[PDB]
Amino acid sequence: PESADLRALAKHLYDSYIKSFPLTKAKARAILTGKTTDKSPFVIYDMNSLMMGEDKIKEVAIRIFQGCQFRSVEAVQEITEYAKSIPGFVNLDLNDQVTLLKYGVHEIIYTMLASLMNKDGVLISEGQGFMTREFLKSLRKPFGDFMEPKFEFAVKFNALELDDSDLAIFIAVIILSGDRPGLLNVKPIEDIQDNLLQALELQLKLNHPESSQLFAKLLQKMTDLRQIVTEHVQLLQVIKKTETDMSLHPLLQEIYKDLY
Ligand SMILES: CC(C)(Oc1ccc(CCOc2ccc(/N=N/c3ccccc3)cc2)cc1)C(=O)O
Repeated sequence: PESADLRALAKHLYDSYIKSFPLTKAKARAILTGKTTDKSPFVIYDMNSLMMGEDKIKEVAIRIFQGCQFRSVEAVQEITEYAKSIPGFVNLDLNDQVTLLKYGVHEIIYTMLASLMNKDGVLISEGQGFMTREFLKSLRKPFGDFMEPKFEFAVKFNALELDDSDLAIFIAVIILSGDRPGLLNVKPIEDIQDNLLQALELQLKLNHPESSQLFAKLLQKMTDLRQIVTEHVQLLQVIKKTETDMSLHPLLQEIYKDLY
């Protein structure tokens, strides 16, 4: 409950975040800005560069989508491992652990996705490639509409200039949301989130002392996340109806089953 308890929690989460997520914001920024700690990506900006890129790194929009499913499944695996490290999470009723993961994992995906983006495109294939926003926008409907709202969010989110240590606490706050539909015991979840929110506030005060009220502004961003999810779900429903040769991977299918 004291500051030292809050710092210890911040430290624990950052340590777990680094252990759980092999591609950090620090690495993403090093790739994107040309630092010598990391290597230059191959840039895919049209159909030709895409074909050459697969060699360097079934309509194309569908192949890209199926690749997205696999990255997303990996993301869920990483996020689940991380969630289990949040103090108190694995002590919750198992139904609630499942519910929290079900509603939270994509909110986390879009949050961390911002780390891989700038206004012009997104890192892919563990940072080995970079696919432009213009190219993704050019994919046939409805595949061309998947990424744009995520890019719009990312530009706004990236303006906050958070680092990995900040993000570690923020994503924990997202997971421990007491307002998820169908939760059985809201209070112990809120008890954990209250601790995480305090730890995040202190972390932001110490790590960005010249960023006044960064905490409140960060919380402002969480509104956009649920809207991204809502819009995304509508696009998935279209795909389900128009592309019968495809289904979501079973883990993703479970996540979206009876969501909202
Ligand atoms: C059906 C599916 C897969 O639809 C999606 C379509 C597009 C997107 C956005 C781009 O896909 C990404 C997949 C993984 C990403 N990042 N990886 C991590 C890993 C660990 C932690 C955080 C992020 C980024 C983008 C997403 C989904 C779906 O809804 O699952």
